Amino acid sequence: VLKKNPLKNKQVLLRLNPYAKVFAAEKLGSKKAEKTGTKPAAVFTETLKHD
Amino acid sequence: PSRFTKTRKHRGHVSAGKGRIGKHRKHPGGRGMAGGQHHHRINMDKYHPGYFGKVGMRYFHKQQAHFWKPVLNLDKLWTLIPEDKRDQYLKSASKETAPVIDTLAAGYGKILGKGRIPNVPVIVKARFVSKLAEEKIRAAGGVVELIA
Amino acid sequence: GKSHGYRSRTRYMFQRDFRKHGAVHLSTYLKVYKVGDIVDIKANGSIQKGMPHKFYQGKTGVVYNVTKSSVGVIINKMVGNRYLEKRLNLRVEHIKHSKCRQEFLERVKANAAKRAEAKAQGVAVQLKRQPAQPRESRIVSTEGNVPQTLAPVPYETFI
Amino acid sequence: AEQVAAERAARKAANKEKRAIILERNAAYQKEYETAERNIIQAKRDAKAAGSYYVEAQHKLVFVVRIKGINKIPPKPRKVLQLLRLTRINSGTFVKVTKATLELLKLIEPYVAYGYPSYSTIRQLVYKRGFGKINKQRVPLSDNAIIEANLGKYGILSIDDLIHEIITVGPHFKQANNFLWPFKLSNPSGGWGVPRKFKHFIQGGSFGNREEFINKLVKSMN
Amino acid sequence: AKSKNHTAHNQTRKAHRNGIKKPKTYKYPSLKGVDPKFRRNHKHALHGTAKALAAAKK
Amino acid sequence: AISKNLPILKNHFRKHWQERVKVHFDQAGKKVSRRNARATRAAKIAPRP
Amino acid sequence: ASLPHPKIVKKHTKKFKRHHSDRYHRVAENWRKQKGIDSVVRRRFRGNISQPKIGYGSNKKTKFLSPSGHKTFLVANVKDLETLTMHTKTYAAEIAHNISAKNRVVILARAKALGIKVTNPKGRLAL
Amino acid sequence: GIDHTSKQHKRSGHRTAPKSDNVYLKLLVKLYTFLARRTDAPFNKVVLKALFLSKINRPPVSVSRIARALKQEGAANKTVVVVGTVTDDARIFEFPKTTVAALRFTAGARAKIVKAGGECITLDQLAVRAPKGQNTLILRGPRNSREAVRHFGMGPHKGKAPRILSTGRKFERARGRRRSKGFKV
RNA sequence: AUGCCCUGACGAGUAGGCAGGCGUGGAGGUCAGUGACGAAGCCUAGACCGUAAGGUCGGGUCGAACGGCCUCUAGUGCAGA
RNA sequence: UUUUAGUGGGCCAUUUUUGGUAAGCAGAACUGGCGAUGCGGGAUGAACCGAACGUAGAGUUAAGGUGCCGGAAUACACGCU
RNA sequence: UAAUGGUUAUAUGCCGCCCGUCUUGAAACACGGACCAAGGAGUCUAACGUCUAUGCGAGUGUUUGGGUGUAAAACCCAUA
Ligand SMILES: [Mg+2]
Ligand SMILES: [Mg+2]
Ligand SMILES: [Mg+2]
Ligand SMILES: [Mg+2]
Ligand SMILES: [Mg+2]
Ligand SMILES: [Mg+2]
Ligand SMILES: [Mg+2]
Ligand SMILES: [Mg+2]
Ligand SMILES: [Mg+2]
Ligand SMILES: [Mg+2]
Ligand SMILES: [Mg+2]
Ligand SMILES: [Mg+2]
Ligand SMILES: [Mg+2]
Ligand SMILES: [Mg+2]
Ligand SMILES: [Mg+2]
Ligand SMILES: [Mg+2]
Ligand SMILES: [Mg+2]
Ligand SMILES: [Mg+2]
Ligand SMILES: [Mg+2]
Ligand SMILES: [Mg+2]
Ligand SMILES: [Mg+2]
Ligand SMILES: [Mg+2]
Ligand SMILES: [Mg+2]
Ligand SMILES: [Mg+2]
Ligand SMILES: [Mg+2]
Ligand SMILES: [Mg+2]
Ligand SMILES: [Mg+2]
Ligand SMILES: [Mg+2]
Ligand SMILES: [Mg+2]
Ligand SMILES: [Mg+2]
Ligand SMILES: [Mg+2]
Ligand SMILES: [Mg+2]
Ligand SMILES: [Mg+2]
Ligand SMILES: [Mg+2]
Ligand SMILES: [Mg+2]
Ligand SMILES: [Mg+2]
Ligand SMILES: [Mg+2]
Ligand SMILES: [Mg+2]
Ligand SMILES: [Mg+2]
Ligand SMILES: [Mg+2]
Ligand SMILES: [Mg+2]
Repeated sequence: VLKKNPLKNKQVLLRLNPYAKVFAAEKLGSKKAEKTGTKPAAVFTETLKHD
Repeated sequence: PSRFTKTRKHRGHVSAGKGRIGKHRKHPGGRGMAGGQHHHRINMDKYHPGYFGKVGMRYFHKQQAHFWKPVLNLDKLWTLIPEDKRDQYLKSASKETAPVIDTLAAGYGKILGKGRIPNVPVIVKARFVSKLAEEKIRAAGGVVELIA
Repeated sequence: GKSHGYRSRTRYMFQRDFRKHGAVHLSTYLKVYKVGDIVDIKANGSIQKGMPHKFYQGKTGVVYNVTKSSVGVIINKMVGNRYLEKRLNLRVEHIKHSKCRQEFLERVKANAAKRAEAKAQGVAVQLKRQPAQPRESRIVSTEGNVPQTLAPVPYETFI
Repeated sequence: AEQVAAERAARKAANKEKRAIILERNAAYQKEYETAERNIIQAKRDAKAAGSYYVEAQHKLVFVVRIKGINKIPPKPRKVLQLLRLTRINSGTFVKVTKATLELLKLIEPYVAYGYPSYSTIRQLVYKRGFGKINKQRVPLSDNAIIEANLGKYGILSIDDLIHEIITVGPHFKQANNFLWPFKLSNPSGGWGVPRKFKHFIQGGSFGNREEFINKLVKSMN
Repeated sequence: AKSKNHTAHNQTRKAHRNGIKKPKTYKYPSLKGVDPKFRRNHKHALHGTAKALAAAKK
Repeated sequence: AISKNLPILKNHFRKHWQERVKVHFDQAGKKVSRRNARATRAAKIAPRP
Repeated sequence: ASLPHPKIVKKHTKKFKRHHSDRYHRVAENWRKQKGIDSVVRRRFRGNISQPKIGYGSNKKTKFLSPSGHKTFLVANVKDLETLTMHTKTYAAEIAHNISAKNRVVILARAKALGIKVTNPKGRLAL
Repeated sequence: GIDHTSKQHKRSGHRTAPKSDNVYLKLLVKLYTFLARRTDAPFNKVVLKALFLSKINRPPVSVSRIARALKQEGAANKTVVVVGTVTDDARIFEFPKTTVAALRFTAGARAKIVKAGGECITLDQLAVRAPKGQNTLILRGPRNSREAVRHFGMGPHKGKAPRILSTGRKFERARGRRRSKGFKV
């Protein structure tokens, strides 16, 4: 009789999408990224700062 | 019934269904069949081709009771025998007592062969017959008798 | 007054295609037309008999009747708010085969052939044509190809 | 002895495996969206390290919002907008990018804002504004059972299946996109920017391609 | 009076309000317009096909 | 005027026909008076048939 | 009293008066649709009177109900009153305008005996 | 505003009830509305629609048309169903024993069916003894054999029977009908 | 059961078409209808119902007849000429 | 598929046009409008811009604006006069 | 309870040109209208066309006439 909006109303957020519980549990939307230490080539930054 | 017409629905509206620009007049096309060869020709040809002109011979003093020749077909021909006696003629289909059908007394002038009488012999007293109608009656074992 | 004849406004259309005047070359008379073949109507001006009206130049239609030197071609003509079937008696030197239908019929033979080794193995061979899909990933190298262009040029009149 | 309780035991059982299926497939999609964006991020880092230039895959999906009303439209863009189901102002539709659609977009360019929708805007549009065409009859989605009743034959069983077939242009994108009744969006909440809409986005209006800035605009319209 | 002679303005709006139809083709067209020699033989080439079909089934 | 696909009519009503309209309202009246006349005559021409 | 009902919303309580009925005595206030080709009423120019249209129609739950929650039934005599014995929470009797003063006594006595709301129990009372 | 692609508030163009105020025909519609709703056999949906049809849309079915459909292969024991009137035919001399379910039977067509041991059945008796249309055979009479269809599409080179009152010589057999008098059609 | 209910979409408009209704004079039926204890008419910045056509009621005036409903019928609805 | 009404005086705008020095001119083509259409804006206007209309409530906008009339910054910024 | 609400009069803010008509275009310095009551304009008929309803249906149509009657009704009927 009345459309309730998921992204409000956590009950209808869980009626659809049972993974919404797990996403909020493992926080999954603010998850870290690994810190890799790649550096660009010399020709990339030289071309970037080129006139 | 005057209440069911659209005159009762046009009360209040100005033009009574006839339009303002057109403005319903006396006779905009001429009275009756005016200009059938001039300004009604696209209606005279297209839905009435052949109206203008003459066709063949004139017949002075035609009496239609000369031309009285009502046609009965062999698809019926047996309805003239009454329905009670009809079944005892179809069964016991024989010569030597065959039903007599006065075609003229039923009011037909010519007998025509539309098709497929049974194989019962009948005696037919017709004024005229056709060729096929003669053959089909005789192929059933009957006869055509000419009367006047 | 106004002129609305048969070959009106056909000054350039029935013309004879520079340095290709003269006789009709014999491949036109050796082409074979069957009923159902799809043909392009292009009038040859050097043949005045069996010549289509100017409406049908460039139109494409289907052969329905075959006579001694002429095909009968069916063209759809928009007349008011509908199309009407036009049946044209044109000699075969105003007529060539539509090269699209040769391109179609080979694809029918191709799709029959490609579905054969779809029946040996690996069903749903994906034989429908697809449009130009967006490009994939690339990795553009720079070895020998360092990126260089300068700026916009100034204004010079260079007369 | 009408025997309800065994059937209610069976139905509440069958709902539980069905949500178990949905839960693991959403976890499957969540991992694959994450690795896909991580691969593209690392590919750019790798190419910059290897002196090269990673060129992205060209975008396979646009989201088209009609930003112009109904009157005074020429016959050709009027027909293209009807074939894209943009029949009123602020309507939205996802469009798979091919050459046959890249030329439809160039016809209707001064009437639409389009651009490349992200996962978030696809998720929010389908969550908030998602409706289904079921006996044409515009059913709000609101439950996963009415997606599986109409798109289960293509293996789409939840709302997050339906988003996945839209963001990843799957083999049943056409059936999933035409199932969605066109999105009836509001006017944007901070306005449009742009004192005049009906110039191109490049010159300072709204229409045309605003490639990834469609996400700012559609989330304002949501 | 002086009158506007001719214009085709508004003529394609009326042409599309009722939706232009292609002429609705059929299997088996009419044999009007065919070479009469071919049609004459085609009467017999289809009569004998029916005789060889109707006798072979019965 | 001549109008849509309709049969050509031959209504003969361009004389002064409304002076010569005879409506037989008296069909029931003439029947009683004919039946009165036969009863009157049969009494007059008693036993004759 | 009556049944429970929602709050009665009328959407337009104002009478729909005919255009220029205020201006000429020959034009009655009875509603007539302006069918003039120039008419600023018909063309819905801003500033002009409202026209009756089906959007103003009453909600069907509360349509035909008096503010007392009853549909008015017009009653001539005691027998016509007694078709309302079971429907005393939906129908109110209105004694007709041409009923005698002594006959209005007898109707009001039975409607009190039956529990029917009579919406005009004061016509032709010597007071 | 909406760029509409279709005419708004369009009716279906189909009868949903008979125009007739026949009380018994409304009862049959009531009977077959229930059946078409609750049975899922397609016979009851076709029959209920044909109850709505007008008198020219229900042409008579002759008994010789009934007999010719029983000459069909393996259809001798089916139930002939005519949503309309069954009329006689004296052009046929043998009629088979069969079950006919019609609205009306003429007094001759009732005679020719019950003389051959058949039975003339109303459609409510049909729904009792065949509620899914089991072993039935719907027959429809010829619509375009009507005298009014001949005048439809009368035009040039159409051959379609001019709307005329008078027949013979002097009546539309002249200019426009022969290449002698003017032109030919 | 041209009922009751569920669901979805839609709603501009001259000329024009059609549908569903309102009102008037007279007719068949009905309400064993109203009525000299007051019919009909008329007046009423009093009341009520209907989106509306209109319907209803109260008060005043008045003095002999007149309504509802199912139908029939038309000399049937006015701001203009 | 049948049947039928009105219409058969037109006008404007963009673009491409013929004639004309030019026209709120006389004539064409394609489209969109007006006629037949209200609403917000252009002070005002048939045609422009925005947008087409059941009755209401709330939100957000369009085109256009935000000194005062007049709802909305005598806002911020760089200059020019 | 006139407290809310209705009606009504007034006041205030903002809006609102005179209707009908012909016209491409009307508030026009285009035509008609000083006001009011009453009357006042797509009807009936002959012959038909499409459609629809009804009766009967290879037939159909009693009503020109005749019989009958409680008398312009109703009912019944031969040959055309
Ligand atoms: Mg009108
Ligand atoms: Mg007029
Ligand atoms: Mg002349
Ligand atoms: Mg020329
Ligand atoms: Mg705000
Ligand atoms: Mg003209
Ligand atoms: Mg009110
Ligand atoms: Mg009112
Ligand atoms: Mg009035
Ligand atoms: Mg106007
Ligand atoms: Mg409307
Ligand atoms: Mg109504
Ligand atoms: Mg009356
Ligand atoms: Mg009394
Ligand atoms: Mg009184
Ligand atoms: Mg007063
Ligand atoms: Mg007196
Ligand atoms: Mg009158
Ligand atoms: Mg009036
Ligand atoms: Mg007057
Ligand atoms: Mg008037
Ligand atoms: Mg003309
Ligand atoms: Mg004119
Ligand atoms: Mg010039
Ligand atoms: Mg207007
Ligand atoms: Mg503006
Ligand atoms: Mg304006
Ligand atoms: Mg100005
Ligand atoms: Mg200003
Ligand atoms: Mg509200
Ligand atoms: Mg201010
Ligand atoms: Mg008090
Ligand atoms: Mg009080
Ligand atoms: Mg108050
Ligand atoms: Mg003002
Ligand atoms: Mg006009
Ligand atoms: Mg005016
Ligand atoms: Mg005046
Ligand atoms: Mg004057
Ligand atoms: Mg005067
Ligand atoms: Mg009057």
